[PDB]
Amino acid sequence: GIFNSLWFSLGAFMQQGCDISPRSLSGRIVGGVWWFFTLIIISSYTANLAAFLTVERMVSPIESAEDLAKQTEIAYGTLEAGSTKEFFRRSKIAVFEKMWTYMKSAE
Amino acid sequence: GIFNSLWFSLGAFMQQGCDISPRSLSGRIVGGVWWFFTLIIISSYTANLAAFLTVERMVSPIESAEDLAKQTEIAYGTLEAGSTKEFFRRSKIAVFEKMWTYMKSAEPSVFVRTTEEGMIRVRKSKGKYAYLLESTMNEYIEQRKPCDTMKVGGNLDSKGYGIATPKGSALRGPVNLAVLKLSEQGVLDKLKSKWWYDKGECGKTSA
Amino acid sequence: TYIVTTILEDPYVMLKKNANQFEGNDRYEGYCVELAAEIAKHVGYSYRLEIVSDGKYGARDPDTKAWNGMVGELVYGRADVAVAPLTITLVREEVIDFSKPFMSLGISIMIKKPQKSKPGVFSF
Amino acid sequence: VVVTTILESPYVMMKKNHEMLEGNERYEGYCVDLAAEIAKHCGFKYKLTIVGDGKYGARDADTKIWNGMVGELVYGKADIAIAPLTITLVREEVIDFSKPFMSLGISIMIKKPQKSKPGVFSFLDPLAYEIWMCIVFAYIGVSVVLFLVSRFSPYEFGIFNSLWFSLGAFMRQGCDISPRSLSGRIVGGVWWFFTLIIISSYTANLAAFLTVERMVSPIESAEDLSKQTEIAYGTLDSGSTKEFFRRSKIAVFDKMWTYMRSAEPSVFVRTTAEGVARVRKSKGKYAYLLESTMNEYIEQRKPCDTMKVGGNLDSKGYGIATPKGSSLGTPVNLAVLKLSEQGVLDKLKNKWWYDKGECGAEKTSALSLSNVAGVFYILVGGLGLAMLVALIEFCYKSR
Ligand SMILES: NS(=O)(=O)c1cc2c(cc1Cl)N[C@H]([C@H]1C[C@H]3C=C[C@@H]1C3)NS2(=O)=O
Ligand SMILES: NS(=O)(=O)c1cc2c(cc1Cl)N[C@H]([C@H]1C[C@H]3C=C[C@@H]1C3)NS2(=O)=O
Repeated sequence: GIFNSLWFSLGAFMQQGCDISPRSLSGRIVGGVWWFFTLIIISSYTANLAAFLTVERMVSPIESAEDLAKQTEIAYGTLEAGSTKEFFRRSKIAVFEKMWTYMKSAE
Repeated sequence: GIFNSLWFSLGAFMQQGCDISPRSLSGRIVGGVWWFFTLIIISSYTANLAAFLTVERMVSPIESAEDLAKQTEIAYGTLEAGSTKEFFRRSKIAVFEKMWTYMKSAEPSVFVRTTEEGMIRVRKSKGKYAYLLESTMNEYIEQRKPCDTMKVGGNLDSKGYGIATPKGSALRGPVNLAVLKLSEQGVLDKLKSKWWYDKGECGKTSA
Repeated sequence: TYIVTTILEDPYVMLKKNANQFEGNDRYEGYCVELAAEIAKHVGYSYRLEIVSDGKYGARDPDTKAWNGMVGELVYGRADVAVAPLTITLVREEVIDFSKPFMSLGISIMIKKPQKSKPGVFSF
Repeated sequence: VVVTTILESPYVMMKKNHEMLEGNERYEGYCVDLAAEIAKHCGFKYKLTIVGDGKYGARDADTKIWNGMVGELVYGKADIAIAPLTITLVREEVIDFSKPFMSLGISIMIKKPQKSKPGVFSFLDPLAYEIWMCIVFAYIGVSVVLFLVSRFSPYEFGIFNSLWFSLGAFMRQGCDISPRSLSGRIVGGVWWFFTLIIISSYTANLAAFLTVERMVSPIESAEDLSKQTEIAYGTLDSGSTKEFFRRSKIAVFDKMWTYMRSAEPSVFVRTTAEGVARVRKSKGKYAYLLESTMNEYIEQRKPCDTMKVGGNLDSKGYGIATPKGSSLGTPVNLAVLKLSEQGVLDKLKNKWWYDKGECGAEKTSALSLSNVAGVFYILVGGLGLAMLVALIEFCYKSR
């Protein structure tokens, strides 16, 4: 009937059993193709769920000072009239020198 | 019976169906605990199979020259009486200086006499030895049977061979023009392709 | 005539399997040998295949200040030209004329490839 | 002396504050860094001049005149030259040269074809078609074997119900019938084991093959490119690439040079940026043949709307030039040897290239419907087929 048809279709999408099965050719085609569809979809869902559960936390691209300085799309600066500004003024390392050059003049 | 019992137990381990099911309590306990066991085992197998299929290839710890030098458990040296040895003698970079200091005095002599000698030395060693060599002969022999040698890392520096000639010789200009003509024509590429690739002694997502 | 210094290394200079049967320049067949043949055809100069007795490459010791190997034969007049693998560099170029390159190269690391267990039939 | 540059990037990068600078500090680049590094070891005065013609030496057949870069050195207008200048015989027959300080080669350049979404029938990729064919014929063989076993050795299992059972067991959905004999139960058991293994192998890594997108280039290489004619390729005008194709004697290069020469309009171009713009304003109908260095530099720079296909057709090396007979030829040669021995060249090349790569300097995301539409199409086709078949059977049994 229709009630049992819905029951069977649902019992095959969840991969559980089915107290009945189609007996004619024209119902068996439908059953088989529905089984193929649910196999594909359920395997996809399960795999992508596995992927989501072990999903790495958002790794921001600002992890390093060198990376934070090369990322000119994000502007950066040091507090003015402070000891940190003085340090970057006298900073001699490559990354600090480049950051100081970038921050010397920016609007 | 026993035949159907085996059939049912097998039909529940493969997660397929079962034309029958236990009807008493004492068979239902067994059925349920067997279902729990097969669930655990099959899930474990499937997950670890997924892991194996997307298994990363063996990443040798000799990827970098600095790593290959810090790994003193593996000895390394440069061919003696050669230009590479001279380069490492005059090498000024930190990694090269450290490698040169390590290779200056080591027993047995990390240096070698001939290229075949170094090849066999690395061959016999159970991975406890490393060797420095030009990027042409290395590939050529890595292509030759036995193919038990394998290059790791990339070229450390770019250089080139050359058709030498006595200083003040009269065959200097002609040879330069000759090599230029031979390089412009595909003759030289043809030679290299024929006598390096035509031999072929041995040999994340993917279907 | 021309005297040529080859280091006899695989595959730049190779001795023909019929070494005893073969004789002369035709006896030797290597990439260096074929290059020598091609360049000679380009210029037309007689030459005789030869190999350095010392079996060494350019290495000028500090104490003696003497060149050995193919470069040694070249500097002292023993060898006329050197069509062989010879890494062109500064100290060597300071004494001997280099023509323009004919092959790029680089130093590299070699290791005994660990055996990887190829999945057998029953890898599942 | 006088140092001449080509005003070509990244070898000549005009400084951003061009207004407030003059002299050797006008512009920046790898070429200027090398010029300073060599002036350190050579002790020769130089001026950062630029050639007026803005092009490299070419030898016209009729006038037999060197133009631009080579003309300056040959005709005394220049004393030295430091630039991305390519060596070659004809150019070397007129001026002394130095040793190479870079490796390169003629390379192709095109516009990045868009990322082709995994097409319909992407759910078969996880398994190679060989395995799919073996699976089909094993599903046939098992059902045939079960039919034979049951019919001729009974305790029903025809062929139709046998195929039904085998299919149901392959998809983990059991059926209403199970074999009752030993000879059918062995078949069922091996079928269950086989399907378990295959499904566990397939299921695993199935989102990737439904989500991964791989770009397919139209021009695989020079041979494939020259075989076709729908897409037009071009090259710089009055340069080493034109001279290389002109003197070519190889069949592919001969036909390629014939096609480029006999193509209207002229595929050629006055300057590199012109070719860049042409490929980036041609809907992927233009392919430009430039070196392997500029190509990579462009690839690393935004918007990164281009890519390199194939491998270098030939390696040439650059080289510092010098007028024939100039006393400066030897010291510059030894200087470049020394710098190569030092890490100056490798350091400069590694730093300048990939210094500011905007693009690229994977995540798991849900499945869109575009990725899994094929199975919906297949389902709907199956339903239509089932209704058609039932109507056919209905009419047939009516008669
Ligand atoms: N195929 S390859 O990389 O080994 C290679 C490498 C080189 C070749 C030719 C080949 Cl086939 N010739 C060039 C020379 C040709 C002319 C141009 C540079 C020199 C002079 N040098 S190279 O860059 O060292
Ligand atoms: N940056 S690179 O790998 O392309 C590269 C390539 C080359 C460099 C230096 C660098 Cl950094 N110098 C060599 C020269 C140096 C001496 C050795 C060969 C020539 C002469 N030619 S090269 O092989 O063309």
